[PDB]
Amino acid sequence: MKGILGVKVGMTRIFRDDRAVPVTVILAGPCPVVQRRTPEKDGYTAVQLGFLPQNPKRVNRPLKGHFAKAGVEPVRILREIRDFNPEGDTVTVEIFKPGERVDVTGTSKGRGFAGVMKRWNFAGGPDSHGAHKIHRHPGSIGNRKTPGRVYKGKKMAGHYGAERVTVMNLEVVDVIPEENLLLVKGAVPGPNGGLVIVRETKKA
Amino acid sequence: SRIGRLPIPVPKGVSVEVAPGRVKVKGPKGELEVPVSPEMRVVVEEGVVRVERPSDERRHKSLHGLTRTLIANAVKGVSEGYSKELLIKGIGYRARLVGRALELTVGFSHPVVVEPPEGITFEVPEPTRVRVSGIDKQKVGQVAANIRAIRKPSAYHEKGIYYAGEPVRLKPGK
Amino acid sequence: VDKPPYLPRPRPP
Amino acid sequence: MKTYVPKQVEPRWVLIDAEGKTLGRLATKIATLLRGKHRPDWTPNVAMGDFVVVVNADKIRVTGKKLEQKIYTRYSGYPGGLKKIPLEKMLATHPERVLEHAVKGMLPKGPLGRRLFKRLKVYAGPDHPHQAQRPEKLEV
Amino acid sequence: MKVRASVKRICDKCKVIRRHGRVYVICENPKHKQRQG
RNA sequence: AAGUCUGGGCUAAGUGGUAAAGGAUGUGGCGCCGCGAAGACAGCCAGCUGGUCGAGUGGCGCCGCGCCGAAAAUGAUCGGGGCUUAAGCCCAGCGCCGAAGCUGCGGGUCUGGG
RNA sequence: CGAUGUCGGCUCGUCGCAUCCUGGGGCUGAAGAAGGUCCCAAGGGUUGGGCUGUUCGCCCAUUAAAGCGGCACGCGAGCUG
RNA sequence: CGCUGAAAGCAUCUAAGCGGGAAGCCCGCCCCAAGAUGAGGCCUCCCACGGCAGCCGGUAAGGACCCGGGAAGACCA
Ligand SMILES: [Mg+2]
Ligand SMILES: [Mg+2]
Ligand SMILES: [Mg+2]
Ligand SMILES: [Mg+2]
Ligand SMILES: [Mg+2]
Ligand SMILES: [Mg+2]
Ligand SMILES: [Mg+2]
Ligand SMILES: [Mg+2]
Ligand SMILES: [Mg+2]
Ligand SMILES: [Mg+2]
Ligand SMILES: [Mg+2]
Ligand SMILES: [Mg+2]
Ligand SMILES: [Mg+2]
Ligand SMILES: [Mg+2]
Ligand SMILES: [Mg+2]
Ligand SMILES: [Mg+2]
Ligand SMILES: [Mg+2]
Ligand SMILES: [Mg+2]
Ligand SMILES: [Mg+2]
Ligand SMILES: [Mg+2]
Ligand SMILES: [Mg+2]
Ligand SMILES: [Mg+2]
Ligand SMILES: [Mg+2]
Ligand SMILES: [Mg+2]
Ligand SMILES: [Mg+2]
Ligand SMILES: [Mg+2]
Ligand SMILES: [Mg+2]
Ligand SMILES: [Mg+2]
Ligand SMILES: [Mg+2]
Ligand SMILES: [Mg+2]
Ligand SMILES: [Mg+2]
Ligand SMILES: [Mg+2]
Ligand SMILES: [Mg+2]
Ligand SMILES: [Mg+2]
Ligand SMILES: [Mg+2]
Ligand SMILES: [Mg+2]
Ligand SMILES: [Mg+2]
Ligand SMILES: [Mg+2]
Ligand SMILES: [Mg+2]
Ligand SMILES: [Mg+2]
Ligand SMILES: [Mg+2]
Ligand SMILES: [Mg+2]
Ligand SMILES: [Mg+2]
Ligand SMILES: [Mg+2]
Ligand SMILES: [Mg+2]
Ligand SMILES: [Mg+2]
Ligand SMILES: [Mg+2]
Ligand SMILES: [Mg+2]
Ligand SMILES: [Mg+2]
Ligand SMILES: [Mg+2]
Ligand SMILES: [Mg+2]
Ligand SMILES: [Mg+2]
Ligand SMILES: [Mg+2]
Ligand SMILES: [Mg+2]
Ligand SMILES: [Mg+2]
Ligand SMILES: [Mg+2]
Ligand SMILES: [Mg+2]
Ligand SMILES: [Mg+2]
Ligand SMILES: [Mg+2]
Ligand SMILES: [Mg+2]
Ligand SMILES: [Mg+2]
Ligand SMILES: [Mg+2]
Ligand SMILES: [Mg+2]
Ligand SMILES: [Mg+2]
Ligand SMILES: [Mg+2]
Ligand SMILES: [Mg+2]
Ligand SMILES: [Mg+2]
Ligand SMILES: [Mg+2]
Ligand SMILES: [Mg+2]
Ligand SMILES: [Mg+2]
Ligand SMILES: [Mg+2]
Ligand SMILES: [Mg+2]
Ligand SMILES: [Mg+2]
Ligand SMILES: [Mg+2]
Ligand SMILES: [Mg+2]
Ligand SMILES: [Mg+2]
Ligand SMILES: [Mg+2]
Ligand SMILES: [Mg+2]
Ligand SMILES: [Mg+2]
Ligand SMILES: [Mg+2]
Ligand SMILES: [Mg+2]
Ligand SMILES: [Mg+2]
Ligand SMILES: [Mg+2]
Ligand SMILES: [Mg+2]
Ligand SMILES: [Mg+2]
Ligand SMILES: [Mg+2]
Ligand SMILES: [Mg+2]
Ligand SMILES: [Mg+2]
Ligand SMILES: [Mg+2]
Ligand SMILES: [Mg+2]
Ligand SMILES: [Mg+2]
Ligand SMILES: [Mg+2]
Ligand SMILES: [Mg+2]
Ligand SMILES: [Mg+2]
Ligand SMILES: [Mg+2]
Ligand SMILES: [Mg+2]
Ligand SMILES: [Mg+2]
Ligand SMILES: [Mg+2]
Ligand SMILES: [Mg+2]
Ligand SMILES: [Mg+2]
Ligand SMILES: [Mg+2]
Ligand SMILES: [Mg+2]
Ligand SMILES: [Mg+2]
Ligand SMILES: [Mg+2]
Ligand SMILES: [Mg+2]
Ligand SMILES: [Mg+2]
Ligand SMILES: [Mg+2]
Ligand SMILES: [Mg+2]
Ligand SMILES: [Mg+2]
Ligand SMILES: [Mg+2]
Ligand SMILES: [Mg+2]
Ligand SMILES: [Mg+2]
Ligand SMILES: [Mg+2]
Ligand SMILES: [Mg+2]
Ligand SMILES: [Mg+2]
Ligand SMILES: [Mg+2]
Ligand SMILES: [Mg+2]
Ligand SMILES: [Mg+2]
Ligand SMILES: [Mg+2]
Ligand SMILES: [Mg+2]
Ligand SMILES: [Mg+2]
Ligand SMILES: [Zn+2]
Repeated sequence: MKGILGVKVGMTRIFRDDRAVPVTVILAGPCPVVQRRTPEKDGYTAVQLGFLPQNPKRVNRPLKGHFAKAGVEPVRILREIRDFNPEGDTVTVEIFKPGERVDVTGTSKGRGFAGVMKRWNFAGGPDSHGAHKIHRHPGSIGNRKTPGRVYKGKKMAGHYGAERVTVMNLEVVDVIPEENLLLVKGAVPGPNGGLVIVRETKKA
Repeated sequence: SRIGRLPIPVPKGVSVEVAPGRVKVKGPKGELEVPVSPEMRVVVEEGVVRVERPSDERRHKSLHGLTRTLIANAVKGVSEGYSKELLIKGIGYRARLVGRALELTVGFSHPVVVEPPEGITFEVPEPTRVRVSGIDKQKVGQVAANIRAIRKPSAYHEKGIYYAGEPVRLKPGK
Repeated sequence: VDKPPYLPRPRPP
Repeated sequence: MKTYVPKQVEPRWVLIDAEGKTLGRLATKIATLLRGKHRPDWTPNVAMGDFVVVVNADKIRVTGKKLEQKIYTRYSGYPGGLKKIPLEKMLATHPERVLEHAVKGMLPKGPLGRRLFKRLKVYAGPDHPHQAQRPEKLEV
Repeated sequence: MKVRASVKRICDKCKVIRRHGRVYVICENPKHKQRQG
């Protein structure tokens, strides 16, 4: 397993073999390791990565201690990669070569209080023929006296998005190490400026 | 009308050691342990092994015959050794050896390669006879069946992988 | 399946 | 004369090797120990029973075909949320749960009964972490 | 395989065996193979 | 709350802890014939007989307990845990527990007799 | 009966399995291919139209298939009417 | 569907034991999750205050309030 932190920067298409290929561009490097989780000390294996330099004027003392024991400049984001342990003190985009397949994790766009149609793709109600103030309503939510209740997990309106999403097996179209840039084919969760994680794919 | 009480000839010079719930049989072709009911008693006589039971109730009778044959099979294994022979019938159908490995060319789009497990040896005389040989009788029996499964005898044609001495009973085509 | 109703379908007071 | 009621005493810690013991038959005794019904000054409305440490819970033994046939069950609240787990698998994955469930089912229901179950300390393997309280070995 | 509540011998070569709590009838003739159920 | 009580037996299905015709080398106990140290059933070598094997074998019926037959709709369960020479079932015992029944003690009221 | 709103549709499911399809089998009067028949299996799937208020049913064009039932003949303080 | 194999000299997938075998079952994938009161773990920071497991009082590391906002959002967060 191998991974990196990054920010989603935006989308384009490039040309490759007379084909237009949609890409999301990701700024991944550089991520210094700030702690290593060990089976003797932590009970599992991981690497804590830091990402994006931070004004020390904004970093409190308990945080300052953590960084210093690693001898690492103050960083804005800390995040772990599981079962990944790089030889170096620093992880960069170069761990990925074009052609590799990756898993990208981000925070989906937030739709706030979402209707039952937007959220769960319900059909809603009819728009004419007598429909009475139920054009976007969900219909029945149950049976009658048996069971006399509503199931746990009943799809209902409520918040939607702004939640952890991972899309898997994305082609790495190119990587531009001199700009800490990764070019991933297709769509990646979340807004531009969003923090994302790039891991080596789990598919075969 | 009995098997367990029938004594077991032991060739020179294979040794039969006895332990609680197991007997170890060594011989000129290897060793083999035989798990045995602690209810049964194995007996080391001269040039002979006997198994004795402790009652004439049903479960004990059943174990008795089994225990004697189990040890008898072990004795023969380390001395004479065991084998089973497979005939290959069918026009395109042949087998060959690739190292220790057995390669069946038996009608699929591909060939099938069988790996011999521990204690089992493969042989290819003609391209149409295969000898599975080992000191463990249930193991030789198994692997043999395994090989045969790859392409069981057809029901309509004298074609496929056959046991030596298994009859070719077929059904007619329309 | 087409059984007869048992309630008259409500009139206003 | 009114019936003697005990002031709080130091509860006894106790150790039991479960190796080769019959799940339900050991459970019965563990429960009794927990309730303190072996103590002549037993009182039904307080915790005055013993603390019971058990080792070798993975080596609990059971009769019949229960390894394959005994089924532990969990409902989650969701549709189709009944999970079934056989004895065999429970031992392979959470062996202490086997004894724990058995003893738990034999304690009273309610606030005291739940407190009593908390005084059960079950472990797979021969060792336990409670040398500090120096539990007394019990032959049951 | 035939599956019935009445498993019987069909020919002199049929054989009522019982394996794994189930009465089967096996035989040289494949048609005669039966499981009780 | 009171027996992990005592003695003999059956059951291996968790039967016990949901059902029928009917089906079965399940298991235990009775009984009945048939064949057989003049060599029987099985195995193997010939043509229902023959040869070496050296013991038993093969069918019928009754009894106990189990097996299948046995599919239905929210989450399962013998009340639960859990129980297998029993914590199941049959027979025979000894002891205990157990109600506002019975006893002991105290009291009330009515009725009857002093 | 000092009220348990009643068919069909729509919406939203969920469960059963006597399984329509897909998966695994045995028998076949199974040559192959394709079927028949029984067994295991409820994970998923199970189309769009014409007619009728219809459920149902016939019909058109497809499909791997166009399954049958329970949930107050599921669901009117959700809609229709 | 077999291997080995008695009871039952044969036979038998089974009574001891061992293989193969489903879109189904358990794990694996994605998400939630220590109120998991059985409240887990690791890194780092503060520290031994003044007055008669309690109390009042000022503090430490830190937090909140307020404010500019926000592909976060009904308010809250
Ligand atoms: Mg590790
Ligand atoms: Mg680990
Ligand atoms: Mg590793
Ligand atoms: Mg994150
Ligand atoms: Mg809207
Ligand atoms: Mg919308
Ligand atoms: Mg959506
Ligand atoms: Mg619609
Ligand atoms: Mg619409
Ligand atoms: Mg619509
Ligand atoms: Mg519509
Ligand atoms: Mg209207
Ligand atoms: Mg209106
Ligand atoms: Mg409107
Ligand atoms: Mg609605
Ligand atoms: Mg209704
Ligand atoms: Mg209810
Ligand atoms: Mg959110
Ligand atoms: Mg992830
Ligand atoms: Mg691909
Ligand atoms: Mg692809
Ligand atoms: Mg004999
Ligand atoms: Mg003997
Ligand atoms: Mg074979
Ligand atoms: Mg009204
Ligand atoms: Mg026991
Ligand atoms: Mg015990
Ligand atoms: Mg005790
Ligand atoms: Mg035991
Ligand atoms: Mg068992
Ligand atoms: Mg539900
Ligand atoms: Mg579910
Ligand atoms: Mg179910
Ligand atoms: Mg579940
Ligand atoms: Mg109660
Ligand atoms: Mg019949
Ligand atoms: Mg007949
Ligand atoms: Mg089986
Ligand atoms: Mg046969
Ligand atoms: Mg007793
Ligand atoms: Mg059964
Ligand atoms: Mg039961
Ligand atoms: Mg039952
Ligand atoms: Mg009957
Ligand atoms: Mg009988
Ligand atoms: Mg009998
Ligand atoms: Mg003869
Ligand atoms: Mg049954
Ligand atoms: Mg059922
Ligand atoms: Mg079923
Ligand atoms: Mg129901
Ligand atoms: Mg009771
Ligand atoms: Mg008894
Ligand atoms: Mg009275
Ligand atoms: Mg009185
Ligand atoms: Mg009176
Ligand atoms: Mg008077
Ligand atoms: Mg009425
Ligand atoms: Mg009323
Ligand atoms: Mg009313
Ligand atoms: Mg009303
Ligand atoms: Mg319509
Ligand atoms: Mg459904
Ligand atoms: Mg079925
Ligand atoms: Mg049917
Ligand atoms: Mg199929
Ligand atoms: Mg199918
Ligand atoms: Mg088929
Ligand atoms: Mg075919
Ligand atoms: Mg044909
Ligand atoms: Mg044909
Ligand atoms: Mg057919
Ligand atoms: Mg039929
Ligand atoms: Mg078929
Ligand atoms: Mg299904
Ligand atoms: Mg289901
Ligand atoms: Mg369904
Ligand atoms: Mg349609
Ligand atoms: Mg028209
Ligand atoms: Mg229409
Ligand atoms: Mg119609
Ligand atoms: Mg009809
Ligand atoms: Mg009609
Ligand atoms: Mg017509
Ligand atoms: Mg088809
Ligand atoms: Mg249609
Ligand atoms: Mg139909
Ligand atoms: Mg339906
Ligand atoms: Mg339905
Ligand atoms: Mg009805
Ligand atoms: Mg219905
Ligand atoms: Mg309906
Ligand atoms: Mg209705
Ligand atoms: Mg319906
Ligand atoms: Mg309603
Ligand atoms: Mg209405
Ligand atoms: Mg309506
Ligand atoms: Mg209502
Ligand atoms: Mg066979
Ligand atoms: Mg054999
Ligand atoms: Mg044999
Ligand atoms: Mg034999
Ligand atoms: Mg077995
Ligand atoms: Mg058995
Ligand atoms: Mg197996
Ligand atoms: Mg095989
Ligand atoms: Mg699939
Ligand atoms: Mg998480
Ligand atoms: Mg916590
Ligand atoms: Mg957490
Ligand atoms: Mg605590
Ligand atoms: Mg809990
Ligand atoms: Mg914590
Ligand atoms: Mg930990
Ligand atoms: Mg200080
Ligand atoms: Mg002071
Ligand atoms: Mg203060
Ligand atoms: Mg603000
Ligand atoms: Mg937002
Ligand atoms: Mg705001
Ligand atoms: Mg605020
Ligand atoms: Zn037959």
